[PDB]
Amino acid sequence: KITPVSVKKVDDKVTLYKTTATADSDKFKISQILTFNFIKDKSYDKDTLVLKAAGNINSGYEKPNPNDYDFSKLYWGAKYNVSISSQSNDSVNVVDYAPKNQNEEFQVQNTLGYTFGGDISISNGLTAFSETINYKQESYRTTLSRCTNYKNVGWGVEAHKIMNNGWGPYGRDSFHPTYGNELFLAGRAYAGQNFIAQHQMPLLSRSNFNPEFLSVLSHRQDGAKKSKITVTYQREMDLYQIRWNGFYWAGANYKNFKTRTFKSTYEIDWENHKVKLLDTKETENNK
Amino acid sequence: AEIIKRTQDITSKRLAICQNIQFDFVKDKKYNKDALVVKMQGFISSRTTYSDLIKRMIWPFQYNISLKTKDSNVDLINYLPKNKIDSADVSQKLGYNIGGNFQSAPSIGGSGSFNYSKTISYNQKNYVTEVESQNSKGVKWGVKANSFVTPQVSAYDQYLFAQDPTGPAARDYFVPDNQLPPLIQSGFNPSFITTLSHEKGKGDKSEFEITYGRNMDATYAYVTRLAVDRKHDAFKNRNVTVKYEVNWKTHEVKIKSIT
Repeated sequence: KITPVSVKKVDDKVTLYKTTATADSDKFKISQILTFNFIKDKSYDKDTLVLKAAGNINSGYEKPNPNDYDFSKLYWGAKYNVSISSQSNDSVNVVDYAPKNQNEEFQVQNTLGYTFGGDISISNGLTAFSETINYKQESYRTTLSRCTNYKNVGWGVEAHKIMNNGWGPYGRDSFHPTYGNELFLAGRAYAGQNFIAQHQMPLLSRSNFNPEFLSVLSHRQDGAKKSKITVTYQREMDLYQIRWNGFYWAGANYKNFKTRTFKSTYEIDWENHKVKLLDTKETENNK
Repeated sequence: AEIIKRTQDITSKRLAICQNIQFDFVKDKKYNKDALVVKMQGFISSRTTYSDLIKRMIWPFQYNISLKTKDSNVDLINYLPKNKIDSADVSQKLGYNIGGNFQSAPSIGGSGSFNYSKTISYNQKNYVTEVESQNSKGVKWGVKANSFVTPQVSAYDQYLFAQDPTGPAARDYFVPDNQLPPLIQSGFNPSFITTLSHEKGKGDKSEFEITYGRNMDATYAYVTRLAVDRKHDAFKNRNVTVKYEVNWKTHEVKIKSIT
């Protein structure tokens, strides 16, 4: 689903065209809610698109059977990747975005502002147009992809310091020589009842991530009127296992044992400030 | 005839390189073999640094991409680009028709219609592409510095990029950003294809390697008048190799290692 364009004349010189497009994968429990803000600026001969990427990405977590006796496992949402990408020989660049710096605050919050004549400023916290991002990521860290460039921006939102009661912090690769990975281990019952209480797991590991990310695409008004972009939401599911060995409970964490990847493709009509869904692509890996 | 699509995304943090690969299985009853069309994308950072030892600019002379196998299970049957090409815009297309018929075109526009197709597109301004080796077991491309536009200069000019120093800092001994092309200032977005064929029933699994990286040169400027030297192949083969296992029977592609 795609809203019609709504139009806000900010003054004689700036018009905003907004459309919100929604693309869902019911199979993966991912829902992309994209808000496209075209900024028409009569003093600047580039189109500006502020694209806000929101919605939700299910963690992939399911509660274990409480009757698992000697051995039990859970999958959890250990990393979320978002990318917004342009094409190599179109004349559209990714010129700015938010967030930009590595960030482990409980809430990521940024404000983007567009200044008349075409300048973008990004600041911390909640100009002719403004937009904000705000997302909770407790126990996770957001890192800008090292492969961000003029055709592509990406972020990884990844398990960083997970506290287990007053124990930890644990991560995806924690290893104790005896207990293995203790991330979600209650006590060193049935295996199925020896994971820590769900409410003590980070919300991103057991429920949904609600991403909010901004990017700024600049389009030259010479050459083509239309271009394509893609937006990818992805989860890495880690397999977290607990096992009685004879003497004690030990845990093991296998990174990215399942991957789920939803890519949508949109045609951008820069002359008319409209977008059209061209494609959705669900891929999965299962180690 | 159907297409089973997979992807693999892997990042080397050390090298600042991303392999975003697409793996498309062509499953065709009118066709003797399995085919896997592999599209290689992602990003290889330029890793252009300006330091003191005398300022040094280290910079990517060549980008490397290759796919190789050691198995007798599997052969490469096509690759794109197929031939040397020097235009800034490289846009090409592979096509497949029912019956085991692959053709390619050196363009996207005007390239005809197929049951299935896959395109490549990349920009390589001031660079040129060479297909340094194709055999039935591997292919290697190099995207090599060629010639630069100045306020026009070969990639082998020793004084390339050096500047009467605009300041005391190392970066001030080398031309500004708006004078460097994306492949120096930012990096390379690769877009390459190779098809893997496997005689149906001749083994369930096969293995192959994809490598991305770069060869760095080094330019050295200082005022003694500006003097400028140049080390070609300063740091060669700054590369990441990713080994994949393909399962023909279940149409799956797994990562085995990243070096």
